[PDB]
Amino acid sequence: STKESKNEKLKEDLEREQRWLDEQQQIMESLNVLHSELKNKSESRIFNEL
Amino acid sequence: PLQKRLESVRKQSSFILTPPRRKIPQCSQLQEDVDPQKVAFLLHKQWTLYSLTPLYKFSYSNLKEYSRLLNAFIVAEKQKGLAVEVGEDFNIKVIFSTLLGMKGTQRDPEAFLVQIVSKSEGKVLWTGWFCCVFGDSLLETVSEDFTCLPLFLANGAESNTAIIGTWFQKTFDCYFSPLAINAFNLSWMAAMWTACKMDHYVATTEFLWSVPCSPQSLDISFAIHPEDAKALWDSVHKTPGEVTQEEVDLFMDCLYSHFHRHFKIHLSATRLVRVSTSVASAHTDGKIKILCHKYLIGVLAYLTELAIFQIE
Amino acid sequence: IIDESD
Amino acid sequence: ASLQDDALCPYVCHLLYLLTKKENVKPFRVRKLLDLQAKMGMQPHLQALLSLYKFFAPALISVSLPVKKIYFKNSENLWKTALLAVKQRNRGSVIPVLNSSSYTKECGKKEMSLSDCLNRSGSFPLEQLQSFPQLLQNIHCLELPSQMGSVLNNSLLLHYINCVRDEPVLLRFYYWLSQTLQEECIWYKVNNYEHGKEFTNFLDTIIRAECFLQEGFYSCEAFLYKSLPLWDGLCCRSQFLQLVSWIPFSSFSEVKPLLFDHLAQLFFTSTIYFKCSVLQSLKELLQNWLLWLSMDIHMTTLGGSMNSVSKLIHYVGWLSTTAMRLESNNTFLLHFILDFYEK
Amino acid sequence: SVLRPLDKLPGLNTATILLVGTEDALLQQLADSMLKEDCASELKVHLAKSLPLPSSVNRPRIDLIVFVVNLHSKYSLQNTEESLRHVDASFFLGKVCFLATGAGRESHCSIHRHTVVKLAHTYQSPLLYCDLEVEGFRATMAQRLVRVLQICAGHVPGVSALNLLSLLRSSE
Amino acid sequence: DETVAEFIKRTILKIPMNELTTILKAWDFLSENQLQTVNFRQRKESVVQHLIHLCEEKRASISDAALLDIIYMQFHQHQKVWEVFQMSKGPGEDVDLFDMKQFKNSFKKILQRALKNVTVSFRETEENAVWIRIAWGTQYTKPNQYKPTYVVYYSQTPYAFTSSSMLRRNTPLLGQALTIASKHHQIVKMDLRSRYLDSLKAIVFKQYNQTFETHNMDSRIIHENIVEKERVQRITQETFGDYPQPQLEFAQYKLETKFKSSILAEREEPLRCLIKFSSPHLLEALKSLAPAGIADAPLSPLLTCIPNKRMNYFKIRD
Amino acid sequence: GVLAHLERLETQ
Repeated sequence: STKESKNEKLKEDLEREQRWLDEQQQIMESLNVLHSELKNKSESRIFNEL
Repeated sequence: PLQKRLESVRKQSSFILTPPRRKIPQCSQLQEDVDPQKVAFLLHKQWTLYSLTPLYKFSYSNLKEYSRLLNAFIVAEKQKGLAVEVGEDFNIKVIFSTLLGMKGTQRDPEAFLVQIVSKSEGKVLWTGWFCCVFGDSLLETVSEDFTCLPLFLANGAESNTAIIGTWFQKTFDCYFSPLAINAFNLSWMAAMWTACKMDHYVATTEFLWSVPCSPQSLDISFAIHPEDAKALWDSVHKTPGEVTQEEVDLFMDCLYSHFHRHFKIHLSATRLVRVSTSVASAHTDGKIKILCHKYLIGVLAYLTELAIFQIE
Repeated sequence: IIDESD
Repeated sequence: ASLQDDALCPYVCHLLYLLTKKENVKPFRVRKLLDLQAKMGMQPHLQALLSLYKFFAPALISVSLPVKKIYFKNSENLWKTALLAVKQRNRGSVIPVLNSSSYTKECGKKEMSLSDCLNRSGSFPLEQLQSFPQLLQNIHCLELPSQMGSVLNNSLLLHYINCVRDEPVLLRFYYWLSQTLQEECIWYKVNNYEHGKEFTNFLDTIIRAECFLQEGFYSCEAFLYKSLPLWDGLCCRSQFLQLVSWIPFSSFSEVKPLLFDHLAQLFFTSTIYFKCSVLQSLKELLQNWLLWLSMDIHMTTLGGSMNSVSKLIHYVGWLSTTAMRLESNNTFLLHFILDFYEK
Repeated sequence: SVLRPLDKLPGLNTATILLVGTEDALLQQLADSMLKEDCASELKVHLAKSLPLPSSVNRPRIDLIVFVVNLHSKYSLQNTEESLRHVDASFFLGKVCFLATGAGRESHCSIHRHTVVKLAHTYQSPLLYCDLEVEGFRATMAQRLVRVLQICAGHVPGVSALNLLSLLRSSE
Repeated sequence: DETVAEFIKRTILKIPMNELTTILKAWDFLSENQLQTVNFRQRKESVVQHLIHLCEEKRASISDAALLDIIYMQFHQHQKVWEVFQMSKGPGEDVDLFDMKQFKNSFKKILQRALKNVTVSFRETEENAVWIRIAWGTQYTKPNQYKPTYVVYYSQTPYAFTSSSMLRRNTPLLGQALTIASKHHQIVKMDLRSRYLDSLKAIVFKQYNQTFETHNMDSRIIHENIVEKERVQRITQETFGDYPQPQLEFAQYKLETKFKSSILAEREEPLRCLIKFSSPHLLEALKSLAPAGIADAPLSPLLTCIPNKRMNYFKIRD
Repeated sequence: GVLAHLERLETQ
């Protein structure tokens, strides 16, 4: 009986961790793109817009 | 780092090491910056003790806006029906004011007061007091953005305390918790206050005990002349300028034996509840009353370290 | 002695 | 302006409820609504509109409302039956509440900042963050809650604090969580037994939060070190023993008197199910320590680090041998003992 | 008189425990909690206020002694310090245990528990914590104490009291 | 008069709602047929408003207001703390033939001549008692109805119970009035105070003990120290008796004894102390101390001698 | 989980 309970919990944990990994991969790609964009991207100029 | 230093400091709080001894409090002249009319206001009042975690982003520069916003919140809270504008003139008023000369050392933050005044000057309805005296233990572990005021004292109705505490908790992200004094600390206070030298004894010294007897109830009060108690203390005190745990035990044992000789009742089995003397009086529920202006800082320092221990 | 004279 | 006429007042209030945004709330419009309240009293449709105005500009209005009844009557409109056809065509508290950052920000300001004057960047309001794609765009700039304990049950903010390691937020969370745990515990600090189920639910939330983030909080370690001596070993066995698995890696000699001396004394005098439970928890602790150690070598010396895990393994071997002797060679215990050595 | 560990021969499948304390109601409740369950051995519980005991001849040999101290009372602590001077040194080798009550309600406490910690360390014995007024907590302490008693009496092969000394030893 | 109306309204406002009808029935100043006109289902304020109008339509003096006050007082009688007096007489004096009217007249006249303005009322109670209410005044002030004095006098007996509210100013005068009206030479105040007038009465008349002898489990647990427990039980039973203890709530002791314990051996002056005992039911908490283990088997006689000595406040010297 | 299962084995 104990072994059966352990297997059920393992399967549920597996699906949950898979979902978390997917979301975290998306976030990592977003951070990479954002840092790349920012890296790609004084009194005289400031006085001009005013 | 500060987070690691906090962790280490808490984890070396083990029970292998013996607790230390304490110096006899010394009468100190009040600082010049201290305002006599406020000090006279603080004495002879019954306060309720709380402990408080550090306030996040509290500024001393803008107290007027704090007072105005708290006034609007209090006014709107009492009448749960209808809305309230912020800048109007209401039935009651709230004032933020700063005490001076109440800090133990130059590192401690300044104390301040919050009052509810019923304008009709006005008459004070509720007052709360934030202070930190000798708090170098807590200040080391906390960053710059916070303010450390571990002790809070309230005088007035509890229904107003709940409202003010709710506002502070929501605004500065702090946690209010009641502070209690057990029999162990209260019997130390008795001896330390008896050790202090007083020119004139305004009031007698009294102890209150609670007897546990199932369904029944009982209280015993023990009052004794201050000069007699001073002689009894001078009988057992042999360490110059310091109070030791053995001396406190002997001082309590003398009273226990004196009571048992007459009444055949073991006062050791009971629970000490209240201690009152010529300098202050205290209750286990967390209430303090201060009668002597010379020994204010010592009482505040004891209570401050007690509150510091409760949050760390 | 319980002083009864008060 | 239609709010003036009494005939249209309830319906205009419903319409203004949906259109209202931050730019629409202005101080002079705030005075008009208060004036209408004096003339007509406590109208339910006005109370809803005023609350929406307070949320956008808390520095102007203060309303406390009793408790949620439906303020706008949900009467069946004339086109409700037709909407069904159109819909067919279309078809075919212990934890603080979430509130925006405290409005003492700015507060008394002499003038607007130069960056604000030039309309440079800003922050993302907390109310707008409601979907994961919205979180992806604005992860770098966010508005934190007024009380940091509200992050516990919000999944989108957990992704933010998964990678921050900022100090003030850590301190705020530390103080809130430590005080809460101290106050809510069962055998410690006034021995409260009424919470019973509430404490279990809170502990489950904490455990589920630290399974994500792949580490444990600092408050939990202090709570275990303080409350372990007074524990009886049965009150909250599952959650208490699941908190032990998330203890940060440290030298075995240092944490031995703090944790394992109490665990062993509770171990040798208890039932067999307690023994199996602690073997399970120690196996999970070993797996977590190994997982965190392996990534470091890709990046105390390594020789020092292996000594700690070897001492832990030898300690649990000693535990297992004595436990087998005490239990008279029960096979149910031997299964767990071999489960440990499989890892 | 001085109590001795191995004065009398053991009985057949029998274990005896002695509880020493000032609160009689707590002792009675603890004895009932210990005796309610069913075990393989035969159990006997003796209740006493302090040592030395009144003289008797029919007393069977004592296997384990538990000193229970109330943290809300100085009287109990003084009583236990007095009682500790009437047991021979041979009897502290894994056959004495200290039980402390009342640490749950800190506001009532008259004794700093550094005191009981230092006392237990001085006499080389374990220190246990339990709030005996709560029945749910008392039930599990009764079973733990029964298991220790069975170990001390010699009813588990390969483990004796002197061995139990090393199992329960504190690092510092 | 408006003063009597205000007095009656205040007295009625004091009365609890559920028992107002019984008080009104006992007072029976208002006609019975008038009572059912008023309805007691409605608000308390409306009832008192109506009752004021009914009692104002009829002529209401101050005497009937005082009578209502006495009637209300003897129902509660635990709102005040009482004290006891004792009167003594000469050896050769003969037993008197008590007359109520003469007692009333004498107690009237003494107060009437010593002061000038004073109101005294009488309510002859069943079971051989008298209730008196006195409003104090002088030559140049009208009587003060806010602070009256109540005294319960048991005829044919030396005892009278009085309430301590404002009697401090005119204590000797009331003592003289009581000792003259009842034909007694001397009077003294017993040092025994309580809030339970019936317990005071039972102690003073010493009738709290009314029992007269006439002919017409889990054997595994072993309890050592059993003989000590049975002995302490026997001693407690002997010392505290077997009757229900009279209910007190307070006891005070004043100590002026020397300290005798190396410590203050050279000192020759007494150690000055004052201690008090307070309990909802004293003498019942004390009875349970020894079995619980907080006191020794025989308590000191100072604690077990309250009802026998009729004493509540003590003074002890070396 | 296994820990809750051991708890409910204890309960019986």
